[PDB]
Amino acid sequence: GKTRGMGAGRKLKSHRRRQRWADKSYKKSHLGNEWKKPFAGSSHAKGIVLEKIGIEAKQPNSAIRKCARVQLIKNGKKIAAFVPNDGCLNYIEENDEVLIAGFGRKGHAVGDIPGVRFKVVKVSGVSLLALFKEKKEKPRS
Amino acid sequence: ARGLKKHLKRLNAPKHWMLDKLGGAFAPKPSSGPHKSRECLPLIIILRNRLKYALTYREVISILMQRQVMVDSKVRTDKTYPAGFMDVVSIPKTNENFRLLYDTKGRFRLHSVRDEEAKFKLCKVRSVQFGQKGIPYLNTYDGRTIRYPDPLIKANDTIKLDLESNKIVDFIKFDVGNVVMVTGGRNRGRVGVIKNREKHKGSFETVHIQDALGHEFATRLGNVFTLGKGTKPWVSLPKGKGIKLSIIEEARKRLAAQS
Amino acid sequence: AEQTEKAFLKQPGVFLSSKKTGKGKRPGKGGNRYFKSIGLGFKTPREATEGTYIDKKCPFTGNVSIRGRILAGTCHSAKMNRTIIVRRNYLHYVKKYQRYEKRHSNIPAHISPCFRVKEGDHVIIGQCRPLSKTVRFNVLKVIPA
RNA sequence: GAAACUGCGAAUGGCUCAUUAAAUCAGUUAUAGUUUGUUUGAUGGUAUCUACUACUCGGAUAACCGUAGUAAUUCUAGAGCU
RNA sequence: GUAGGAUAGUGGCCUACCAUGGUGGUGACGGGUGACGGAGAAUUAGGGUUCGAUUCCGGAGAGGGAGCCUGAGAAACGGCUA
RNA sequence: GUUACUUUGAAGAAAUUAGAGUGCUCAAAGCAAGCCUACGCUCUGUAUACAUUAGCAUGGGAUAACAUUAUAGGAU
RNA sequence: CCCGUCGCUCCUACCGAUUGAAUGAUCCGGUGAAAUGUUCGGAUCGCGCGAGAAGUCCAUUGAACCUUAUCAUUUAGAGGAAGGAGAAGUCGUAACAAGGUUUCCGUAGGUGAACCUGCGGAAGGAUCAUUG
Ligand SMILES: [K+]
Ligand SMILES: [K+]
Ligand SMILES: [K+]
Ligand SMILES: [K+]
Ligand SMILES: [K+]
Ligand SMILES: [K+]
Ligand SMILES: [K+]
Ligand SMILES: [K+]
Ligand SMILES: [K+]
Ligand SMILES: [K+]
Ligand SMILES: [K+]
Ligand SMILES: [K+]
Ligand SMILES: [Mg+2]
Ligand SMILES: [Mg+2]
Ligand SMILES: [Mg+2]
Ligand SMILES: [Mg+2]
Ligand SMILES: [Mg+2]
Ligand SMILES: [Mg+2]
Ligand SMILES: [Mg+2]
Ligand SMILES: [Mg+2]
Ligand SMILES: [Mg+2]
Ligand SMILES: [Mg+2]
Ligand SMILES: [Mg+2]
Ligand SMILES: [Mg+2]
Ligand SMILES: [Mg+2]
Ligand SMILES: [Mg+2]
Ligand SMILES: [Mg+2]
Ligand SMILES: [Mg+2]
Ligand SMILES: [Mg+2]
Ligand SMILES: [Mg+2]
Repeated sequence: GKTRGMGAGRKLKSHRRRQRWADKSYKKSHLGNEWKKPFAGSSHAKGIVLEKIGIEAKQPNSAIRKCARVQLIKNGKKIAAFVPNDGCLNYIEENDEVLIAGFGRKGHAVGDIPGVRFKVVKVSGVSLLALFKEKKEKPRS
Repeated sequence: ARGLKKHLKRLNAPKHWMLDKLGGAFAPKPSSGPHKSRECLPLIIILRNRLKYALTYREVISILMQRQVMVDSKVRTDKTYPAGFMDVVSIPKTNENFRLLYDTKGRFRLHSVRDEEAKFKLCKVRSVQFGQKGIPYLNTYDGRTIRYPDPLIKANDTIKLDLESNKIVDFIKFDVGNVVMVTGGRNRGRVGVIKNREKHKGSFETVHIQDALGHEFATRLGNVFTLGKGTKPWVSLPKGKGIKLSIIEEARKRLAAQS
Repeated sequence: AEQTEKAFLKQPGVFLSSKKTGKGKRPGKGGNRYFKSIGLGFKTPREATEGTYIDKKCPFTGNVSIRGRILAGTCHSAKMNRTIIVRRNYLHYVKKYQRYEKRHSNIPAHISPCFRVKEGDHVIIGQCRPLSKTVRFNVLKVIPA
């Protein structure tokens, strides 16, 4: 059973402090490992496109999910980023400048795409959404 | 800091000055003088904020540099001159004589006084000791020093000082049964009669005061100023006679006045 | 008797080689040993009034006045020369758990030769000006226990 | 009345959070353990003693002026005043 | 602890001599902090959780250290010296 | 003998929070402002509350903690 | 329904010669600018006196550098070896029914792989049961 002594406040505080580490959410935000991850605790990161890659969809689906290999400028790390929307991979080229955001699940894969935790938001300073709707045009240079 | 601060941020100004939050980034920093910075009312506030003779800082300086305002019968040209409790402010051109007193809410009020009442003021004695050559003297809480004081006068007593001659004409011993006004704390500005005094060795002394309506409150010795012998003050009190009214009765009076 | 140092120890301002005698003189006058009462209801030990020790840090016979905080505690250590460690025991409130934890504070204090102290007895210490690197308190009373 | 000497100020203000884990800091204390231009109130009695101005002592320097050095700086040397 | 020196002044602050002391599972000492502290901010059954670089208060710094003159006040940097 | 505990009081920067008053056209706000046009008045207002722990003072003596008891070297 | 080796692609960390490297803070010893104090010194300036620069002596504060070692934060590395993920790979069939040798725990040994075997243990057994 719990300790209940009126003079046992120290033990209760220490026990809670020790047991907090069993909590995964608490440990994630108190171990200081977010700075060694590709984004280093940022909502977005810019990078250079290295190569277009197709990723097979997970069972029971069957598709080729279009993604890009991006090297982050600020630390040189390499990640896989999904390119959403139909035919939007055609707006991406090798050595292009892309803005990368999270996939929405805080560092975890989404949907039937395996091992992909990022998506492309902008290419060459123009949002992919504008390119898909023809609102803007990708800069020639 | 590396030395004395010369500025005072407006939010850091004492609340009893009643300065607008958005009036500016600064408030008039009180100058060195007889009264402490937190327990004073600079002439700039009196002339501009209270009496509204001056509409601006520049107008206050212009008025003061004409030698038109006197504090304790002496002309003062310093805008931030610290004028505090019991001080007399006189403007001969307008035939106005004011005494600085705390209202029931603890804020300095310019109490208009008669010409006769403007020739004297009350002071609280800090201590009596021997100066050079063995000359006895006492100092008050408004920075004054008086030599050859009456041997009966002692610390915490009140002396009636004639401004024209700068001499003690009467004094009140600090004792039970005397009407006093509180000059500090939450009870500042209240008036009552001392009931008993609690003295603790190596600690502050507690004074118990009973209001004219029977309300009782206590404060420290340093926050008590004796106003007279018995129950009659030696000076005219402001409106309210140092009687603190509860918010309920204040609202009742306001509603009655509205109709 | 107490001249155990390389220098002669004496009470300052107490003239000894006077042609007159201190018959009806007050303490510290006429060569008579100087002592004083510290106030706050504390009584001067009889061992300081009639003692021969020289201690400039003694509350009753030295040049140190008692002012500030008066604290009580237990004699934790009495191994230093004229200094003891006073252990103060108290309870710290743990707000979240609405409970208490034991805590202690070690307070170095000067003890005059007029007091006999032992590890474990109750002492009362008054605050004074800094006397050493860590000593700011003077033993005022000892309960032998 | 420019310039210049003299006096005062420039230790306030503004900016930032690198260092710092009983340290800064908050509340609460002490200085009978010290310094404090200034403001406000009070207080200043013997100097030459035989030299012997006190109806008032002495020598300079700025600005100014005129000989300049250096690629050059509120870098800088002489000379004539007061 | 004693006696001195230095300081505006207390104090191993420093010197000479002396004693072996002082802290620690009631967590010392060491390490980390993407740690200046506080007033406060977000959310609100209650209890709590998270945040606090930033306009108010206190501290510190002026590329990194160190030393210093002037001055009432600076170890000042829109001051000097290395 | 020493404390815990509880009651009460003092004191405890402002700003922020709660909150009294007040038709910035309303509101977020602000600390304003109102009567009448008197060569003025309302002494115009610019309240009040809150504030862990720790410290200071005070009343209580239930529940608790530490110390003491008889080799009488005890009290008077 | 399901286990493992083996085979393919990708991702993440781990070990690792290099007497690895960088930065920060302390530890041992050494050198040591500048300034301050002190000793000597006396260009020069005013009336035998007074003031006094350059320089010099020894100390104090002490930057900066070099040596030794320890912590903290990063980081390169030939090669090695782990785990994970990925519609339709190969060999068996170990576990699920008494899964066809009941299953499993510890320990030891041995086999392409699942696994087999020995000793002691559990039922989470396929027996709550022989006063027969
Ligand atoms: K698939
Ligand atoms: K599908
Ligand atoms: K000047
Ligand atoms: K100055
Ligand atoms: K404090
Ligand atoms: K000192
Ligand atoms: K010493
Ligand atoms: K800090
Ligand atoms: K000055
Ligand atoms: K088997
Ligand atoms: K089985
Ligand atoms: K084989
Ligand atoms: Mg400043
Ligand atoms: Mg930091
Ligand atoms: Mg502390
Ligand atoms: Mg002064
Ligand atoms: Mg000393
Ligand atoms: Mg902050
Ligand atoms: Mg930061
Ligand atoms: Mg900023
Ligand atoms: Mg600040
Ligand atoms: Mg500084
Ligand atoms: Mg910079
Ligand atoms: Mg520098
Ligand atoms: Mg500096
Ligand atoms: Mg600058
Ligand atoms: Mg500056
Ligand atoms: Mg089988
Ligand atoms: Mg089989
Ligand atoms: Mg089987």
